[PDB]
This record gives sequence, structure tokens and C-alpha cells, in this order.
Amino acid sequence: ARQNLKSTDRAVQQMLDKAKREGIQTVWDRYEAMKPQCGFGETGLCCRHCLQGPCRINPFGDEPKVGICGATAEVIVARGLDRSIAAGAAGHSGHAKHLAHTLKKAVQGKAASYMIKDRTKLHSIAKRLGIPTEGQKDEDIALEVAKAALADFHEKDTPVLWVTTVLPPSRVKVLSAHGLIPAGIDHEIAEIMHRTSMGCDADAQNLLLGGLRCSLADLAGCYMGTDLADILFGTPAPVVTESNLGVLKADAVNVAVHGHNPVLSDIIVSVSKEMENEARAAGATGINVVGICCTGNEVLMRHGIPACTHSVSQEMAMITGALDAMILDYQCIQPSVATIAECTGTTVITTMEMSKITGATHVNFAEEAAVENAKQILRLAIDTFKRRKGKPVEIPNIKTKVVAGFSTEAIINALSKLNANDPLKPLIDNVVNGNIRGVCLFAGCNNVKVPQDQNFTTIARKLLKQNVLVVATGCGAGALMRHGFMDPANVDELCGDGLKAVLTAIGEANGLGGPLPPVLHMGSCVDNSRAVALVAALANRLGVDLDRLPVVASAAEAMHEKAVALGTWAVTIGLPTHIGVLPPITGSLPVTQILTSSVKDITGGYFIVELDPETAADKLLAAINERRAGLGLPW
Amino acid sequence: ARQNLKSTDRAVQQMLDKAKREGIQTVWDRYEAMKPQCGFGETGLCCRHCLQGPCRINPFGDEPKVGICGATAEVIVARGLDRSIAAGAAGHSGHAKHLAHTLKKAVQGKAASYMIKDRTKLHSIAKRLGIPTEGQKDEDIALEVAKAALADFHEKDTPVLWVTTVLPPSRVKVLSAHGLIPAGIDHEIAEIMHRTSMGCDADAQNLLLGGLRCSLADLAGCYMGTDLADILFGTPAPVVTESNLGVLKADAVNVAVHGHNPVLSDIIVSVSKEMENEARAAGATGINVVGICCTGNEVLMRHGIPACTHSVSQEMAMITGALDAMILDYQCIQPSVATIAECTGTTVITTMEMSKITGATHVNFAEEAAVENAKQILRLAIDTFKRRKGKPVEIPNIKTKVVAGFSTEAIINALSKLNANDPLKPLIDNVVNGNIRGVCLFAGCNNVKVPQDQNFTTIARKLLKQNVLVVATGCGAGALMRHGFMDPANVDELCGDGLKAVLTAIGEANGLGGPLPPVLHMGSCVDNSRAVALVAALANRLGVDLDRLPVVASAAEAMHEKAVALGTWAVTIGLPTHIGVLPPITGSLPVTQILTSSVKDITGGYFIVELDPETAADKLLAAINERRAGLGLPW
Ligand code: SF4
Ligand code: SF4
Ligand code: FES
Ligand code: FES
Ligand SMILES: [Fe+2]
Ligand SMILES: [Fe+2]
Repeated sequence: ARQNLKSTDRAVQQMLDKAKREGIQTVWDRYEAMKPQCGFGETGLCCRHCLQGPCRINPFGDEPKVGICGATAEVIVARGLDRSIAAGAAGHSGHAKHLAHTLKKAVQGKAASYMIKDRTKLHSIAKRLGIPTEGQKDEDIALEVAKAALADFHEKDTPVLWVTTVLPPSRVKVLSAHGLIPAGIDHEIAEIMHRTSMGCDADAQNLLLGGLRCSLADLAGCYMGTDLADILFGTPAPVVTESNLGVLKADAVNVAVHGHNPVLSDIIVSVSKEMENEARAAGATGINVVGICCTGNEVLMRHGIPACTHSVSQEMAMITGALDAMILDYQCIQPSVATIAECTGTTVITTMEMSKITGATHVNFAEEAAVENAKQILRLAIDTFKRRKGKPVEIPNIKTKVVAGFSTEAIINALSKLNANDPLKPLIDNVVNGNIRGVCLFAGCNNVKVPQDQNFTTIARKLLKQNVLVVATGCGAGALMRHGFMDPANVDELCGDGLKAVLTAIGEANGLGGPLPPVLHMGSCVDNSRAVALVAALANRLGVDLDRLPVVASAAEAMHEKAVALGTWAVTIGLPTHIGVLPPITGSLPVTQILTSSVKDITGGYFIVELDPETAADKLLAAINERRAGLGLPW
Repeated sequence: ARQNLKSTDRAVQQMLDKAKREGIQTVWDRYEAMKPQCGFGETGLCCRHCLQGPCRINPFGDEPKVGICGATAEVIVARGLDRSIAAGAAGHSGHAKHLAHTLKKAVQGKAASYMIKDRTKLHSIAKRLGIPTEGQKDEDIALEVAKAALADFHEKDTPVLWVTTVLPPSRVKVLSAHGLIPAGIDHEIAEIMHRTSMGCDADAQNLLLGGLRCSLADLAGCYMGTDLADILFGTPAPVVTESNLGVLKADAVNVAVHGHNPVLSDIIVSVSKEMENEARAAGATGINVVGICCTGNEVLMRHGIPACTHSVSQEMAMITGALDAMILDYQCIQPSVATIAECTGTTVITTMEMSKITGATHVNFAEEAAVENAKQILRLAIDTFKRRKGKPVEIPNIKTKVVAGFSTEAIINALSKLNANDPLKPLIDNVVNGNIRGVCLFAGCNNVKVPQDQNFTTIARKLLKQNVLVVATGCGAGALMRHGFMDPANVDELCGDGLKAVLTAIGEANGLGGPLPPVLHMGSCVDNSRAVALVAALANRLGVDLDRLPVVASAAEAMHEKAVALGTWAVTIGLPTHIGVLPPITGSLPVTQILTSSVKDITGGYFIVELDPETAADKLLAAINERRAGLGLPW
């Protein structure tokens, strides 16, 4: 098998050869077994919203042409998309809610393993929300902030403040005029599920406006999740680490944190340091915590924990034979890990009541007992390391250097070395003079349909040569880090002269003797909210709305319902938004036209659906350059 | 075409012949055009929860055997079912929320068309919730009740009170021990959507326990909806009216209220009386308001408005040519009505922001302007009546007599004529002595897959001959009313001797000179909560839990996601629950076994999946008789 048709990651290719030798089925094998996939589902022309279904509609030809209840193709496609947006929002609802409850418990004395680590961020959030700080104890300000977070999940006398207080007033006014501001996060999720149920909303424009509103409930949960995680665990600052399977160490207890929530992984990191002698008594050098997916990004950004792998290739970390434990909370975990564990020795451990996998070991993890729960979990890992005394392992000797930790606060601080009292101005100056053509955010998943990382790297290379400032989160950041895009040594090879000049000027002012890295890692998927904060701050400084800025987004290999919600709120806040896999919309030309064209007249953003990455890069550059022209700039 | 293969309703058959002559496509034609339907969807073996899909699994044979991410058949089936339960709960969330906001506005002086009509019910609800009434103004008690209703949608320091205060403590304890009490209505909906999204919950038992909990959030919304509608519009008492298409009148302005919420239909009823002279000036005898679906049930139960038709046959009311307006809010409205209106003359009017249909006229309906909005709507209806001056219409001369209005309060009052201070005892006495074998609730929809009404009438006939007390709601009540099961003149033909003796004794004590009807109509689908209140009161009076009572439920022709949620909470509160159409579970034997067997060990209820109605009746009788035996009674 030509493994570069499956992944462009050479460590993943090596593990794919090992999996094939050993007869271990992978995600790529399960994909091949699924082909050809159902074209009704691929196009969006299938509905199972009642027990008269399944209903399908032929994309072309003869009957069936309409659902049994009379639902048209437009209605069926829009309802399916809306449910995907609601499901993404629900994942960020649970994540943010988790952190809100943890902060509340911490300041009520009920969870002593947690505390206010970033007091400055706590006070700035309180100020943004309108919560008074003068004369108040930190623990009382934090209680108020946690209560406000919980209140945004339901209707109240204000709209969702993690929308209205984080976008410029001009953008809030545009959205309010179209009825798009969410009333409550879980309120919107429930209204979507209602209006898309049988015999309810059946007008594509009305349905899609509901979808835009629910996508802003997802943005709110992301921004809430970042705000709360920064309070509890610290705002990221620049860090240096490594990525790819070579960060595993045959002689250590290798423990992957995988899933999403730092409430769990951050404690694993600190406890693992305390249990080092306990690990050495078992014959290991220590506990080697490594990251997979977003929770790996969280501990990479805050602590420099090296990233082992991401998304589609997560099983490969197990195939090395050296992964002693995989510690899970929720989201983006292939349930195949539980069965592969049987073959690879790995102990897969779930920790959250609503996210169990048959055949995994479950260790309930309560914030009230976090340290005790973490020691129980890590002792299972040490037990597993001892069982592989004497077995060979195959860890590919492949890793990259990763400079990361570029929270919005960190970026503003780095820029402030060039202009202390007007930190955004050096960035804007270089946009205006052409040294920075625009900004592109790469975000979202890998997807087995796309050779892993190929779209992220192909599009990133073309944009960097054209002097685009590239930022990245989630498994987009994972794709770019595993291919060297976060190593400043690659600036000369990857970047246009103008962008290199800017990256070098900023880095030298930060005492680096070298540039910032080619791509700025802004964190996890909830940390797409950080990109929003940066873009909104640039909008505010310029006095224009986000739909006038030369800023675009690319979910180049999207997979999860969260990525659909992300793409939709990127459009709703005003960005040209590329998606590099087909969402289930092509069976309705009216819906496609709304999402790629007429929504421009509502929010100023729009989707760019393009599966060829070189063409996608051209289209993203055209969108950036159209925004430049609209500001009167050369391009 | 043999129209009795489509519907057992003879008025519907006549309209099917008219539709065929005129070339108007119906729901049955769209069903035929859909056959054969997709077997992956029929069995539940399809997943579209991420953009790597669609994934399918062959029920038998070779690959594909597992989803791309590793999701097994058990996980895929359970996740799809859970989303259907969440969607049903969301429909009842929106309905109940609507009423809560209306009550709040009414007592805040913001909606003068609405008021506290049932002060006794207001005070009993407040007492059940723990809200003090002594020394308080009604408007303040009502504000507190509305605030408590809204609070149950989100997490707080108590669980959902419209669950914990409406079931016996012993049942609440059983549910709490299994972690099944909902924390908040919209909270549970969002948690379902999260845990069923890609890479989250992947254990069938864990997923299904989440589904049971979310089904109790649906029960809460139903019970909240009934409680609030009774406060605002009056608790039903016995009423006499008629049903079927013959209630339309060629010489009147015929206006159907269709959908769910009495906030709209109840005002239509009162305003239509005030506009009678305005209608006579246009040449009509008056405005003839008729009911379709649940909102028709609501105004039938409270005002005796005749029911025109239900569920699957709703288009047929338009085919008569005499339907001048169809006034819609949300749920169970076939969107085909908007296109059929073009051919039939009918003015289809939507009124709710989240439920529009392309091609219908939209008239926003604000509770603050209810009377003004209703007059605008009814004036469109009068305009339409005038346009059919001189056209022939074909109204089948087919109707039945319907005695209805059996709220739980009404049933208790009727029984109190036999035992004033212990009203449930005469019912229990007749259960014990065999005159009443048990109780069966028929509920839920019609479904185009089943000849309309055939399962409801076939099963009801067999149970009535075996002396089962039969109660009904929703389109189950609609099916039974359109076939004469709500006419006391049919008691001798339909009922066993024991049941006839009881129905006659109760009716004679109520001054009727005749029995109660063969089937007691307990109202709309939210009014399945009334059946809960009756059964819980019987449990309390006997000192046993609901899973010991000889009470069963039958969703004999289920369709909507709401009906899946209903069947699941009937199981969760302890009832043997028949479903007469295949839910998408047969592709997983483990899930089927949980839902039909091992859940007995958790909640004491269980599903009975049986598509043959004579066999279903036997199985329901066996379940009733097993409960009789468990109480030591003859059967
Ligand atoms: S909602 Fe309409 S289109 Fe969807 S399954 Fe039911 S009948 Fe078919
Ligand atoms: S969640 Fe798993 S099973 Fe479902 S579509 Fe995605 S890959 Fe397939
Ligand atoms: S027909 Fe294949 S996704 Fe439904
Ligand atoms: S394959 Fe037909 S419902 Fe998906
Ligand atoms: Fe993620
Ligand atoms: Fe209904």
C-alpha cells in the first residue's frame, strides 16, 4: 500500500505499515470498507426526522423528488445542516459548562486542586461583562463570572453576553437587525431541534437564519471555554516543544491526554510530576505526558507538553506499542481505540459520565477529588508500563520543533515591543504597506477522505509565499506543527520576503535573534475564540466591521459537527470561510447559493466550498485581495 | 385505487378519490414514490454525525460492519435514537416555554387578551411546587409559577420539578438511583446532542440511560404545557361535539386551527365569535372554526370545537374545496399544505417566527397583540370565502358524535359521584373485582406506513371486549373519535359486560341516563401528562409504584420524534409500552434487548414492538394480566 495516499505524515506512514503487518484495522481500512458511500447522505438529500422515513430525494432524474410529508430538497438540506450546527454548539456547551462549574466549585472551597491562576484575565473578563471589581475579593468576582457564564445558557433579560460583549457594536447591530443574536446557548440548541423536527420550519431562508444564530451560540461556548480555562490554568505565552510520534519514549511511562477539557489534562500534568519517583521505582525514567487532539493542544499551549498526534491518525500512537495509557474525556476520540488497546497493550481510560466506550476502563474524575482520581489513573498507567518490560516497541524517530503559545494577549505583547502604547499598529502598518497581505486562520479537523494534512500544508505554503500572516488552532495547528510550520528555522524557506521581514522584526524585538515561527499557534478549537478576539480588536482599532478586514478562515479538512458550527459562525461574524470537504449541501442549489453567495448581503461573510487545495488557495487569496481593494489598499 | 388500503376513514377515502381525479398529489402518493425505502435507515444502521460519513452497516453479511471512526452498530443505533428523543423533548420545550412566557406577560400587564382562567388549578400547581399561596395575590402566585416553569429549563439547585413533583416519591427514588432525573430540560437536550456527536459516548447502555433521562425532560415539558394551558384557558370538563370532514359547512367561512399551541387557537375561537356579523356581511353564515391535530384537540377539549381531521389525512380537509383558511403554529404540519393551497383555494397562514413554510402567508402573532393579529388572520379567511362564491365543494357527509373533555380532574369528579371522599376507590374496586381489567392509553400519531387508524381501532376493539378502560390522546384520540369510539351509543356494541357496567354506573351517577363513552378522551399530546397524573394518583392511593399497576400504553401508529420521546418516558415511568411501527432499532440486537427486556430491571417498564395489531392486542392483554397477577388479582 502507498501510505502517502492515506497520510502525508511520515511517522503515520510508518505506523500504517506496522498496523498492516500486524493485522490491526485502522480508520483508513474502515473508510475503504465503506466505499462507495451513500450519495443521498453525501448530498444532504436524506431525512430520518420521523418514522415515516427514511426519505431520500434523487439529486437528478425521476422520483423520489420530495419527502413523504412534502419536505423539499431545500428544507431537508437546511434541516440537516441546522442539526449539525446545534450538535457542534452542544459540544462547546458541555465543555464551557464543565469549566464554569469547576471555577464555581474552586472559589466555593469545594475543589482545592483548582484555583484562580490568572487574576488579570479574571478582572478583564469581569470588566467586559459589566461585573464590578473595585472593592471586591477575587473569589467573589470569580463567583460572579461563573454565574454569568451559567446564565448565558438560558433566556434572561440580556442576550448571550459571550456574543454581545465580544464583537464590535457595529457587528452586534448588524446581527441584531437580522434577529441573529442568541437568547441562550442551550435555548438555541433546543429551538434548532424543535424547528427541524417534522412538520415545523419548512423555509430554507428561515431555517438557515436559525442556523446562523445557533452558530453564534457555539462561538459563545468557545469564547466562554477559553476565558474560563485561562482563569483556571493561565493564559498561554510563547512556549517551545516538539510534535509527532517521536516524542514518545520507550523507557518512560507514556501517557496520552486525549479529548478536550483542560479540567482533566491540566491536573494530569501536575500530578504526573509528583509521581515521578513512583514511576522510577517501576523501572521507568518518569511519566512522559503527551498530547492528542485539543486537550493536547491545551497542555501544549500552557505547559509545553509535546504533541504526539492529532485527529485522524490518533490510533497510530497506540500502534507504536509504547503508549501505556490514553486518558479520555470527550469529543473526537475514535471509539476504535478501545478495541485496538487489546492488541497494543494500551490502557484506555474514560473519565466522564456522558462519554464511555465499551471495553475501556472507567475512572470517574470529580473535580472535588481531582488529585486522588489522577493518581488512580496514573497508577494504572504505571502498571501497564511494567507489563511491557522486555517487549520491543517501534517509535518512529520523527519529530518537529514547535514554537507555540500565541494567545491573543501574547501576540499583543509581542507586537508591543515595536509600539508599546499602540500594539496593533505595527501589524496594521504592515498590512497597509503590503508586507502582510492579510490573515488566514486554519482550523478544524483532519478527515479520512483527504490525505492527512495535504490541504492544510498545500494551502498554507501558497499563502505564506504571498505574505499572508497564518494563524492556526486545533488539528489545523496539529497538521502544520507536524510538518515544520511552527519551527522558526523554516521561515526563510516558507515565507515571502515581506512576511519574513515582519516575523523577523517582531522576533528580534522580543530578544529572539530570530523570527517568530511561520505560523502562529493560537491553541485549541475553543481557542478559535482567540482569533475572534484578535480580529475584533483589529476591527475596533480601525473603526470598521470584520467584513471589511482582509481576514479569512479555512477549515481545510473538516470533520466534526463542531467544525460545521465553526465555519458557520466564521461566516456569521463576517469572514470568507473556506471548507475543504463537501458538507451535505450540494443536493440543494438554493441552499448552496444562500451559503456561498446571498449570505454576503446579510453578514458579509460567505462559504468557499473547494476541495482542490491549490484552487482553494487561489480563492482565499482572491477573497483577501478583494478586502484589500475595498479598503483602498494595493494588492 | 382501493382507498381502504390507505385509510380506514370513509371521508378520507372520498377525498382521496377527489384528489386522484384532480391530479393533486397526497402523502400516500409521496410514500408510494419513496418505495422501496432505505433499509439502512429503516434498521437504524446509518450515521451522518460527521463529514467522514455517511456511514452504514449491513444488517447481515460482509463489510461494512463498523463505522469509519469505529462506531459499532450498537452505538450508531443508540445515538440515532437518543437524538430522536432529544428532538421530541425540544418540541415540548418550545411549546411549554411559549405558554410560560404567555402567562408571565399576562400577569405583568403586557398581554391583556390572556388571564388566569383557572384559579383553583393555579393554586394546586403552586402548592405542588412548594410555592406559598396564603396571603398572596393570584398575579404574584402566577408570576412565581411561570418563573419556576422557566427555571426548569436549566441547571439550578433543584432537579426538574415538573418531574420530581409529579411522580410518586418511590418512583423518583428508583429513577434517582439510576441517575435518570433530568437536571434541566434544555440542559438534557444539549447533553444528548453532545454525547451523540462524533467521538463522545460509545457505550450502548450509557447512551440509552441518557435517552431515558432526556425522555423525562420531554415528560416535564408535556406536564408543564398542560398545567400552564389549564391555568390560562381552563381545565377541560366533559363536552359534546362532532368529528370528521362533515363538520365543514359549505355556507360558512371554514377555518382550521392546526398545529399545537392553544395560545393561538384559543384566541382564534373567541375572536371568531366576535367577527360573526363581519362574516355574515360577506355572505357566510358565520365563522366555522374546526380543529386539526393537537391544537384542534385543545379547543375541542375546552370549547367543543369540532375536529375536522388528524395527522396523516390533514391534506384531505383542503381537498373538499371548502377550507377557507388553515391557521398554523408549529409541529406535525405537512409542508405540502402550502403547495396544495394553490390548487384548493385555501389560505395557509403561518404565525410563529421559527415555523414558516415557503409559499404560505405569514402573519406574525404576538401575545401582546393577540386580538389584532387574530382579526387580521380571520379577515384573510373571509376574503378567501368570498372568492369561492359560486364554486362547488365536496364535503363528505360523514361525521361522528364525540363526547370528550376528560381531564384528570373531570375523571376524578365523575368518579366522586360514586364515592365523594374517596373518588379513586370505585375505579380500584372495579379493577379488583374484574369489571375493569386494566387501563390502556392510546397515544401518538398516524403513520402513512399503516392504513390510517387500523391499528388503533383493531387493538381498541379487542381491549374493550376484554373490559379494559381505554383512554386516548392526540391523534390516537382522533383515530378513535372518527370511528365512533367516543359516542356512548356504541357502548353496547364495543364494551365487555364488566366495562359497560362501570361506564353505565358512572354516567348514571353524573345524571346522564346513559354511560360514559367507550373511550375517554384525555386531550392533546402534551395531555399525555394527564394520563400520568391519573396513574400516579392511583399509585399513591394504592401505595405501590407505577410498575405494579395494570396500566399499559400503545403508540399504535407512531410517527413523530415526539412519539419516540413519549414511548421512552412511558417505559421510564414503569409502563409496558407498545409501539406499532418499527423504530430504527432492529439493526442492533443488543439495543433491542435493552429496550424490550433488560430495561425492566431498571425502570420496570419495557417496549413491546409489534406491527401486527391483533398480536399487539394479545401482548398488551398479557402485560395487563401479568400486572394483575403480581397484585394477586384474578385475571
Ligand atoms: S420528516 Fe418528512 S421528509 Fe423527514 S422522514 Fe419524516 S416524512 Fe420523511
Ligand atoms: S461519527 Fe463515525 S460513524 Fe458517524 S459518520 Fe462520522 S465516522 Fe461515520
Ligand atoms: S439513504 Fe443513505 S444516508 Fe439515508
Ligand atoms: S444509507 Fe439510507 S438512511 Fe443513510
Ligand atoms: Fe477539538
Ligand atoms: Fe401533537
